[PDB]
Amino acid sequence: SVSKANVPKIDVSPLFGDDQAAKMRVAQQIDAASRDTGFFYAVNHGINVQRLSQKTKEFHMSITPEEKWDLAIRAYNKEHQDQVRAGYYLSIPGKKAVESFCYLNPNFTPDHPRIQAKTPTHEVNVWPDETKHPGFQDFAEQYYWDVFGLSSALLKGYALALGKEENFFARHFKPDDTLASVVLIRYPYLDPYPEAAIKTAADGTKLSFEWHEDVSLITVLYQSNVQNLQVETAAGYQDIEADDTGYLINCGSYMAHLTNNYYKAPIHRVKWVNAERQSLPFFVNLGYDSVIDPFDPREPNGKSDREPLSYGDYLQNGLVSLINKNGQT
Ligand SMILES: N[C@@H](CCCC(=O)N[C@@H](CCS)C(=O)O)C(=O)O
Ligand SMILES: [Fe+3]
Repeated sequence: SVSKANVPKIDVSPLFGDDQAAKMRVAQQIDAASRDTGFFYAVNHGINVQRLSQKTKEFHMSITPEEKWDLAIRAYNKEHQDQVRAGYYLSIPGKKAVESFCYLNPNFTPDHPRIQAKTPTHEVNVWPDETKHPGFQDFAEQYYWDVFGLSSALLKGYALALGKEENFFARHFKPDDTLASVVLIRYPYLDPYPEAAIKTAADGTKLSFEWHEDVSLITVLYQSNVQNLQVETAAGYQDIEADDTGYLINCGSYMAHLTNNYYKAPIHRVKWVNAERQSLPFFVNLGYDSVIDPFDPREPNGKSDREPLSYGDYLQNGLVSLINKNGQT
């Protein structure tokens, strides 16, 4: 069978405060985990995850087939040509078991300059009716800002870990323009579970989603307490243990580009488990025009032979690529 991945628990609460030495000792732990399996659990993060999970369960269990079509992205509903990222991603029963709801920055309103310009990757969120889902929109928008705050603090820790000043990433991660997304994913219990909805890895492992690197700077994930993720390491795929009190953190491929693969984006995959569960990732993306010049923390002059890449170019190309590689979610 499969060995357990080294996924350390890191107390990130110093990243919210003003004790600089304490922040450096957290940054060393982020450096060590980023150089090893590429995952860690952030603990003492301050977010009420049990309430997050209850509000998300109340949504997923009450939304109706009618509302799903009315919120659906354009892959499922040709009438919704402006919904590429934000909205409902339907299951196809008998075939594709998972379903999800994605939303973006609540500041992308109709008056926002990037929405007015129809800039790629910016959309206005769609929401179910308030009378059918009382409090859901307000809860989900507040959640966005709670996990934005955690992610800002983690970005301070990654900056310090790389030998940079603490706002090195955080200065590009801003409420008015971040391209970050929340996805509320439901994995169902089904009996019988359709075989068509189960993928098979080359090593025979049954999967819900195949190997990939994330399209993100970092990913900040809350999951139910059901083991399912695996990370590829030099010793093969290893199981990431569950912990539904902490947030599971890893780097995405923009971090790997910026750092010349010093912090790799770890390749990971989702095992098939026949269980009713939740997966609530926040993909930490910067602004459309954000560019950070690539560097290499293993080279004495810190220079890299990678070209600067704007975050908007990275994100539009990555979201398309991920769909082409592993299919429409
Ligand atoms: N819709 C989100 C991005 C979602 C990206 C995505 O599907 N990631 C999956 C890939 C599994 S094959 C994952 O990390 O498990 C957005 O528009 O920001
Ligand atoms: Fe992923």
